[PDB]
Amino acid sequence: CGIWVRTSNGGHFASPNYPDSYPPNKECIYILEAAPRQRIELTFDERYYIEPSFECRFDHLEVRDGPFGFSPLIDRYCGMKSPALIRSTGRFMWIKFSSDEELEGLGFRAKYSFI
Amino acid sequence: THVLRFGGIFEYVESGPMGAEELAFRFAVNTINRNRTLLPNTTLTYDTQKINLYDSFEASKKACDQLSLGVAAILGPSHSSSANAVQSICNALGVPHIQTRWKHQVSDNKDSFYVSLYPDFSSLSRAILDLVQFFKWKTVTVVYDDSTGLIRLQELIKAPSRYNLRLKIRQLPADTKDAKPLLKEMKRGKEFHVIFDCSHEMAAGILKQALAMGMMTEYYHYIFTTLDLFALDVEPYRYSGVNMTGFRILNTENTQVSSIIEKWSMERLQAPPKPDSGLLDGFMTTDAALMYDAVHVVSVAVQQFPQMTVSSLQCNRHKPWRFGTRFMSLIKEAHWEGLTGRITFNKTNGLRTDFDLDVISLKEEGLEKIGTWDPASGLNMTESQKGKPANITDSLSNRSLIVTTILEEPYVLFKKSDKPLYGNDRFEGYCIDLLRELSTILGFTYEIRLVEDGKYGAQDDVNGQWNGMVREL
Amino acid sequence: GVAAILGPSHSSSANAVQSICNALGVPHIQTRWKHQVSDNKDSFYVSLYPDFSSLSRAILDLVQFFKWKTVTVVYDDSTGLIRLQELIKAPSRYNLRLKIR
Ligand SMILES: *[C@@H]1O[C@H](CO)[C@@H](O[C@@H]2O[C@H](CO)[C@@H](O[C@@H]3O[C@H](CO)[C@@H](O)[C@H](O)[C@@H]3O)[C@H](O)[C@H]2NC(C)=O)[C@H](O)[C@H]1NC(C)=O
Ligand SMILES: *[C@@H]1O[C@H](CO)[C@@H](O)[C@H](O)[C@H]1NC(C)=O
Ligand SMILES: *[C@@H]1O[C@H](CO)[C@@H](O)[C@H](O)[C@H]1NC(C)=O
Ligand SMILES: *[C@@H]1O[C@H](CO)[C@@H](O)[C@H](O)[C@H]1NC(C)=O
Repeated sequence: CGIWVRTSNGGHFASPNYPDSYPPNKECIYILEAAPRQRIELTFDERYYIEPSFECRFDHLEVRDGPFGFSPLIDRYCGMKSPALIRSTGRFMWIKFSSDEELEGLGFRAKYSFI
Repeated sequence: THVLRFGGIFEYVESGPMGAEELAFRFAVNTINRNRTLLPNTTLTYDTQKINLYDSFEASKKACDQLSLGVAAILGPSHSSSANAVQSICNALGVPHIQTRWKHQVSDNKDSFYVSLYPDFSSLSRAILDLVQFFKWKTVTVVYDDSTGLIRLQELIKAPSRYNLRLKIRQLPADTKDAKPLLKEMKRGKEFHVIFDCSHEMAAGILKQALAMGMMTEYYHYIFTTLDLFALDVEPYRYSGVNMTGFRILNTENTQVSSIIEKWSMERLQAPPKPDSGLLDGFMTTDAALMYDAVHVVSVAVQQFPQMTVSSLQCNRHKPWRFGTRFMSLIKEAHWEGLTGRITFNKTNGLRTDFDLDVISLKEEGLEKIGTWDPASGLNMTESQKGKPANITDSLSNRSLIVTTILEEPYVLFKKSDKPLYGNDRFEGYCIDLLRELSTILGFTYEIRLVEDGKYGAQDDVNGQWNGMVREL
Repeated sequence: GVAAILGPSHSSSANAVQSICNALGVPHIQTRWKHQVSDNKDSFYVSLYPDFSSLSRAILDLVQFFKWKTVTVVYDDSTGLIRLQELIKAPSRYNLRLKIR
């Protein structure tokens, strides 16, 4: 389920089954490793333009500034928003995609850039 | 055949078939002019106005317009926004006003020329309280859609003051009719008890949602304060194990009731139905029934008042009418047996609050009466077949015992074989042999199974509940 | 003929005048908060009153700051609950085991 995107100045990351509904009950950790002195530019490609009025659980996409589940929390995103672009020089982005037991969505599409 | 006119107004589709309320309105007057049990020397004409939805100004214009013709008693539309002005006009010119929907009662309106056949939500709510108490629940959960729902169920809402209950509240999203977020919130919440409040269309459209979300499991016990519960096409459900309980004012025991039902169907299913909606198409609706029964009550009131004339009352002539003074009295004094049986008027505020509602439930065959109720004597539930049809306690002579176990590595194992085997013979281990010996020594009729918990069964301190073996036991 | 109106206080007298004004284009001002019907298309009214879809949110905030785990509401007449519904729905997320009298 995971994709090694290491040693790419840029490359493409998305929910598995990106065009279709993302799979259920999925817990896949996605890892961004940038070499020292590099600045991390995440580019997130949203699929749907509408504003959710509710930030609810069951389905979340985590962002960590350093090793996942372990490092300081940057944010927990949900809804149909594209999150704003994330610039950190912590050199390590450690991302998880979650899924609930039902009610999937359009999925998500992301891009990472390193300088 | 004394000519007389009935103020008729109907918020209306402004397209398509006839107004349900209005088709009922015509039906009743037709029946009037056939049967001579009523008004031998009287035959009743009427006037039809149709005004926009929720537009009080436009309403008042047409109200005055009919009062130019003169009628007997306006039958105001189904919505507060217009109801209020029509009521004010009716008393401002002294003519009775009849109503058919509960609306928000204004805090301290002193006017006294109207009634409202629909039974009050206070008393309804009280009966709801009694029923909930009867099942002795602890964590019910409420769901409305319009804020006006909170106003109606207040008497339930305050109940956390006296009995021991617990009660959240959630609101249906105004648009999209999409409870998938909402129902998911309920499923994670594990809210087994639900009350609803909605025009029964939403009730049907949401039950399908519940089934698709798989909520339909015998654990949940729905209750729907909406009254026309019997129109519900419960068929895809009566084998799912839940019970739906919602009161029916329309007493269907009477023969004349059903007879009028089928005739109404002949001229109502004449208007084509909606096959998707999940309804027993071509059926009475509480409003339609009520608009019917109102016609008879006005008929009764007029039946003893031959001195009625019809003054062409000019609104801008601000002097009142004449004959309504004792006319409204007579109406208030009426007592009648119509499609909903007993009908009365509380003198205190001129609102019907005395009545005889009939609890029903999802019978596995359908929807059947399993008791009655009234404001006065509280829950009169006929405890029949509770333990025996003969009413004497009896036990099935032959046993039909079931046994539930947990897969335990030496104790309970699924019978390891490449070919399948089912029944109460698919397991092997220690406990299986012990059970076999129980059977050999006493001759059991056991059934072996698992619990969805599949554990020892554990106390649930979130609610004092237990799990698995303990819950099922 | 006028260019504006200052209107009444009750719910009743209010909405009738509002329907009348929007029936002719004349602007209409309001003071008393009232019950907006949820299905009205009307456009020609305003109401300066600090609307309770905000007071309720703020009262919730204040509750959250004082960190009460139990609270009791006391209102006066019906329309109160309507006014306070944004509050009532609170226990959906937070823990406010409240009552009502
Ligand atoms: C005009 O009024 C509407 C309705 O008040 C405003 O929309 C927003 O509606 C929500 C309804 O729950 C209000 O609650 C807030 O929701 C957001 C998003 O979930 C949440 O982050 C807030 O903490 C709060 O729960 C919200 O206050 C309200 N927004 C406002 C008043 O700005 C609409 O935005 C208003 N438009 C204008 C031009 O003021
Ligand atoms: C629901 O109805 C079925 C069939 O009458 C009954 O066996 C069961 O006890 C009822 N109660 C629930 C909520 O399971
Ligand atoms: C009539 O209304 C009053 C209001 O206080 C209520 O107490 C009473 O139970 C109602 N019923 C009758 C028919 O008296
Ligand atoms: C209900 O009322 C009737 C009145 O005849 C009475 O016989 C019955 O015992 C009451 N309770 C039940 C069981 O519904």
